[PDB]
Amino acid sequence: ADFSGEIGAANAELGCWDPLNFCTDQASFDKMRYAELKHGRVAQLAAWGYATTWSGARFPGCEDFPAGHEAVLKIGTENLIPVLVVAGALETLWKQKEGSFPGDFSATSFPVGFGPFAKTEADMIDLRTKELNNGRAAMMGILGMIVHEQIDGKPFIFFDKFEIYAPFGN
Amino acid sequence: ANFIKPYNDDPFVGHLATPITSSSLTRALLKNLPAYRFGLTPLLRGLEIGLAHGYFLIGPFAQLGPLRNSDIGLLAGFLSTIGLILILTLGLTIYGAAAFGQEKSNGSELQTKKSWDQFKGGFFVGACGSAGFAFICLSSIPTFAL
Amino acid sequence: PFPTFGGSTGGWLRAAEVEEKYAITWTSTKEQIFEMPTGGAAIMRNGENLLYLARKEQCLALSTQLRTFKINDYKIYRIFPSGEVQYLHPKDGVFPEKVNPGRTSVNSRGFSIGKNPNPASIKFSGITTYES
Amino acid sequence: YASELDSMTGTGIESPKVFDPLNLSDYVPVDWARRAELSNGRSAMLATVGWFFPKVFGTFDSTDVTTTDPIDAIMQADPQWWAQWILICGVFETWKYKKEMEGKSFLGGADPAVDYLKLWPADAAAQEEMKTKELKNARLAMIGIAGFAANHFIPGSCPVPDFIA
Amino acid sequence: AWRDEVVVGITAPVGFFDPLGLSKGKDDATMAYYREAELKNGRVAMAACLGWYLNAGGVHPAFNSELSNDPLKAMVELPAVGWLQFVLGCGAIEWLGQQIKERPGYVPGDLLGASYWVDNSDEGWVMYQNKELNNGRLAMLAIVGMVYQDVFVGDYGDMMYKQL
Amino acid sequence: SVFDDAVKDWAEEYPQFAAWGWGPSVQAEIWNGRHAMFGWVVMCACAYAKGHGLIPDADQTLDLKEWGTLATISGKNTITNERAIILIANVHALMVGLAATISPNSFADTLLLDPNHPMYEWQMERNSKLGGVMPNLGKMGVTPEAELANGRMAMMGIITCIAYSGIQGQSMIDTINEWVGGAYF
Amino acid sequence: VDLDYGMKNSYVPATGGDGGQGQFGAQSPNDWRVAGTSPVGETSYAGAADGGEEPWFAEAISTVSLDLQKADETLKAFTKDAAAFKIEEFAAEKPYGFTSSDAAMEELVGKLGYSKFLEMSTKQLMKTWGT
Amino acid sequence: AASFLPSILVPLVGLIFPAFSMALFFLYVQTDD
Ligand code: CLA
Ligand code: CLA
Ligand code: CLA
Ligand SMILES: CC1=C(C#C/C(C)=C/C=C/C(C)=C/C=C/C=C(C)/C=C/C=C(C)/C=C/[C@@]23O[C@]2(C)C[C@@H](O)CC3(C)C)C(C)(C)C[C@H](O)C1
Ligand SMILES: CC1=C(C#C/C(C)=C/C=C/C(C)=C/C=C/C=C(C)/C=C/C=C(C)/C=C/C2=C(C)C[C@@H](O)CC2(C)C)C(C)(C)C[C@H](O)C1
Ligand SMILES: CC1=C(/C=C/C(C)=C/C=C/C(C)=C/C=C/C=C(C)/C=C/C=C(C)/C=C/C2=C(C)CCCC2(C)C)C(C)(C)CCC1
Repeated sequence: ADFSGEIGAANAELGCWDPLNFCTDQASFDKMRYAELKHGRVAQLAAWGYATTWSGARFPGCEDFPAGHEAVLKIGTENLIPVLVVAGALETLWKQKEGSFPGDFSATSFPVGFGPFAKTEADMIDLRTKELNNGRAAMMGILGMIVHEQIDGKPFIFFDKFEIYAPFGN
Repeated sequence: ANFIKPYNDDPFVGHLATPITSSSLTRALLKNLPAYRFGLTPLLRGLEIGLAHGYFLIGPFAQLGPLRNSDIGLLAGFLSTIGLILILTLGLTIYGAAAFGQEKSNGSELQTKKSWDQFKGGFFVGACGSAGFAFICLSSIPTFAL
Repeated sequence: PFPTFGGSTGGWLRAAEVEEKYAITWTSTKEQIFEMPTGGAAIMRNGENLLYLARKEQCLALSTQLRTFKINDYKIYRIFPSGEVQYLHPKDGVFPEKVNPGRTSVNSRGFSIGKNPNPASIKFSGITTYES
Repeated sequence: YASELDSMTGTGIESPKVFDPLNLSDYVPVDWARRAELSNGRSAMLATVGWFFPKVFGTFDSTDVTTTDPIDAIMQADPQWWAQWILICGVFETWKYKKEMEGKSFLGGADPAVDYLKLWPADAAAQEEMKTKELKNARLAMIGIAGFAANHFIPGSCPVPDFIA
Repeated sequence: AWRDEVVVGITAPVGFFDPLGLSKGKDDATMAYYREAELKNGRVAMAACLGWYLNAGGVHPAFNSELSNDPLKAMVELPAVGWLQFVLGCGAIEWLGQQIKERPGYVPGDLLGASYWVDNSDEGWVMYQNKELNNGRLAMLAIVGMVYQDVFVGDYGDMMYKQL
Repeated sequence: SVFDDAVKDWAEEYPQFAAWGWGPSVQAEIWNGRHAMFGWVVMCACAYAKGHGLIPDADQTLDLKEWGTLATISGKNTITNERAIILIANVHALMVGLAATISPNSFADTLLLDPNHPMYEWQMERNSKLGGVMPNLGKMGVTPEAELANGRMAMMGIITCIAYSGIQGQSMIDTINEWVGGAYF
Repeated sequence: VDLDYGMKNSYVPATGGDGGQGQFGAQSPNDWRVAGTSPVGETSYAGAADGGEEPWFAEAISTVSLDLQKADETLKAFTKDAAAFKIEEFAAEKPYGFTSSDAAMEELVGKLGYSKFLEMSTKQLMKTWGT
Repeated sequence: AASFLPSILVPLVGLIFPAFSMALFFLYVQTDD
């Protein structure tokens, strides 16, 4: 019913911004929340990866591969299959903690949780909100980038590629 | 529909509630201005007002003054602004003396001697500093071109 | 009991709130339109009416107009900032133009205007010939 | 010296008792002093790193500043940088004001004004110990930046490592 | 309930118009957001329309009439400093608007605070408000149509009434 | 001669100014003294620079075109760079002073005694116990007493320098160098 | 009512060239030289009116007014002496079955109100008080 | 040098002096002894 209390509400007044009324009951909300988080986490990593590659960085043995969606089209599928295998394994490993917010995998075999990062309940809520918000942004970001790549070849719109300043990494 | 009514519902006061005098826009702007805003201390009120007035004053002098075309024109403009600020500060000091007197008690009421003195001080610091900021900014103007 | 008026920019100012203020009151038998000294037109109420002004002259000017409407029950007061009120006109209940037994003479000189003293005579005295 | 000093953070192993030989506490208010001590100290802590970082670890990819000498770069850098720098500092100063008014503290108070790493201890004992460490590091930094400058202008004034120069 | 109280916006040609029922379960706050958005989007559209029309007509007496008559080309020609001022200025007004919104008694869309003098009881008031909304609704569609014509069809002038 | 009487008479003749601390008062003695002490440094620095030829391009006049008629001494003649630089140095200092006068802190020694300033009482007290003919030893170090003593000393030196310069018919800078042992030049 | 409130002012008549305090005083007891407007949540002119959210127009908020009931009192107090003189004369002219000045006043003012009483000649009064 | 006096005194006589004098007069006429 009232999901205003849930983290990620647009604002105090609008509460839950569900224009198409996708969410109807808590059961649905949990489903949608889990999905949003998953897509968000995945997207956050994706943007990081796209930028790294597009800017020019390549792993050992990957110095001739192309960047962007072009890579997926050109690079050999055999060298892409590893990704699926390393991801499917994770899919199986992550274990949802019962009676907890959607996306909490504290029950996973390897140690996972707020650990030393959070102490008070408020701290936990803040970190959670930030994870969700940054994911929401990336989700839009990765799309924005890919679209513009196809449109003009400039994935960053205002510049060709990033230049990093890593003193210690040098 | 009448958009003009007696002010404060007093038909005999010398004022009227027009859209200009009493609109959400005017009310909002005036309420949050440093002079009438709530919570600001006398010093901070002066500071904000000074910061605002000093930044725009360097312009007239710098671009239209006697040494505008000289390489030291901006520097001269800065000095001129500081001079004007000093004159205005003298005025503030003198006004306070006459309007408020010599010893005060209420405190924290912009309309007392102590508060006024603090207000004046803030104005001077803010104004002079703001003018300096403009000097730094006008030293190199960005073209915002990619 | 305020008469019906829509407001003006010619009303009272701060002096009315920090120095002194005035007020006139009267009773009417009909609702009619009068012109107010401040500027504009207003409609009096059928009965008691009260109006505030900044000067005594403004109040007395309105009284003149009221007399045209055949109203002669007007009263003028001065309200100080603290709330103190002074009844000013008609002071003794009788209009000044009508001799009322019980009123004493003030500022009267018992001689023709030409019998005042010479200025030189009262030199270095501080008084004036007309007060001498 | 002022009595309040006896009840404040600052005295430690190297300074068991209040250190105020000239009794400056008599003139400058105790509160203002601590606020200033931390402010100048925190700023100095940052400076020390900035004095050598560009030289030791490289510079950004631009040509506005060609020198690496800490003092020289001041004039080489574009004025626009300096203006924006003053602005950011002003923003920080405002944050401290607003947050303090909300009851938060930037001076070892119960509610941190800036704890993005969320590492402020809850127990008062640890809090006290944590504050002492900051003050020390701050005092040390102020001395250090001064020393660096000294050797820079009057060579030999201070024993500074060559790379720091 | 917003639906049971709203009076402005419901006119003669179609009456209440919500074929897709996008406001059936929305609360008063959401509905208020919608009305404010509707008015703002519409008002901005009306202004844009006038701007485009003037430029297209050739009455752009600024910068020595250097910029092109094509509105979309002109935007590219405008220095960024001009654009920055625009965004920042509008942003300022947006802030002030937020202050007004917070004040108690805010009627969605009213920045002049006309509520102080007039209410929706007056039919003249509601009618004039309806005119703003109706013209705004039309303007929104128009600005979208014109852009299509300029970007795809290739013209930035009237192709409807031009033929006397 | 009793000093006190003369001061009293001044206050009576010019009461308005006396109220703020103007005139023959301890406040003035302190402030004027502080300035004199500071100046000695400036004057010595000027002497050193002059002798060691530090001032850039001295003995040259500023351009009447770059600068204006404000830089003219007589007709089209303009001020030399040296004097201009010396003045700018002093202006740096004066600016600091103006800020301190117009925008005093809550724990600072204000130029004038203001009943509405928090430091009024302390200042009034300090001044009340800082008057004497002979420097009060036993209060050496950083004390109000030391400050006043040193200030009087500095002010006296200024007077002496001017007089000696005149008697010996030399510039004040020269006398300074002489009293230092000719080190600067 | 302090009938001397106005007279008790700071005005001091000069020697020559001044009419004086007159009958109701020459100047208000209060000084008009008050301050200007103040920030929200503050007051300036002593017992001033809080401007609420519009401190800029605070001076337009009235705080000085006339109570109709109080108005009656001021009328009576300032005209007390006149009433006294009037009734005294009525008493002097051998009133029919007279009682007490005050009593007569009440009776005579019970009818003919008070204002009418002040504006009536002793003759009319005697005619009225024949009963 | 005395020649510098015109450029040191005129600024004072025509600007500083008049200002302070006017200020003092204002303070004198606005005070209620
Ligand atoms: C009144 C008309 C007028 C105007 C416009 C000017 C203009 C100028 N004179 Mg001139 N002058 C005038 C009359 C005028 N003069 C007269 C009558 C005399 C004889 C006494 C002189 C004698 C004179 C001399 C001797 C000199 C000048 C100089 C100057 C220049 C310097 C400007 C300056 O420093 O102003 C500074 C201005 C300000 C600090 C404020 C300007 C007013 C602001 C902008 C108003 C803002 C209002 C605002 C929009 C309200 C809305 C705000 C809201 C939106 C928030 C400038 C070109 C100098 C020069 O170099 O000549 C070219 C110079 O040496 N003037
Ligand atoms: C900014 C866009 C916008 C918004 C937010 C609204 C919002 C509203 N309109 Mg409305 N309207 C618009 C544009 C908009 N209108 C336009 C352009 C027209 C002209 C056709 C109308 C004509 C119209 C009528 C005739 C009536 C309303 C009414 C209403 C209100 C109740 C209906 C409702 O809930 O709609 C919900 C709408 C939204 C939540 C947003 C609209 C959905 C977006 C725009 C999806 C985009 C669809 C569209 C096809 C995009 C393509 C456009 C173009 C490329 C072809 C509501 C406040 C009714 C009213 O006032 O009752 C009180 C009413 O009777 N509208
Ligand atoms: C004897 C009195 C006197 C003197 C010495 C000056 C001197 C000057 N006037 Mg001037 N003026 C005077 C009377 C005087 N004025 C009168 C009576 C009027 C009214 C008609 C004017 C109206 C006037 C105008 C309208 C302008 C001048 C300007 C100037 C300056 C032009 C030269 C220059 O280099 O400008 C370049 C400026 C500088 C190099 C800056 C110099 C540093 C400033 C002056 C410091 C001021 C600080 C000062 C101590 C503050 C006063 C404090 C207060 C207590 C007195 C010059 C400083 C022009 C100017 O630029 O004003 C500054 C100008 O626009 N004057
Ligand atoms: C006649 C008489 C008496 C008397 C007397 C006497 C002897 C009166 C004499 C009083 C006397 C002789 C008082 C000296 C002042 C010197 C001052 C103030 C110097 C200031 C110096 C300052 C402020 C320094 C300024 C500078 O630093 C600045 C500003 C810039 C630098 O570039 C350079 C310098 C350093 C210069 C009696 C007997 C006592 C009582 C009797 O009843 C009346
Ligand atoms: C250095 C320098 C220069 C510079 C420079 C620099 C840095 C300039 C900096 C400019 C800058 C920061 C400008 C900043 C603009 C910000 C704006 C409008 C914000 C509006 C916020 C709004 C509406 C908020 C709305 C709200 C929303 C909806 C949610 C609600 O719940 C609550 C709420 C939050 C209230 C120049 C430009 C001066 C040139 C010079 O030569 C050199
Ligand atoms: C028309 C209009 C408008 C308005 C406009 C205007 C009027 C503007 C102005 C503006 C301004 C007028 C601004 C200002 C600014 C300022 C500044 C920005 C400053 C700064 C400063 C600083 C930052 C600092 C300084 C300092 C100090 C404080 C001291 C020490 C030193 C220093 C330097 C640090 C708008 C758009 C709204 C809208 C429409 C209408």
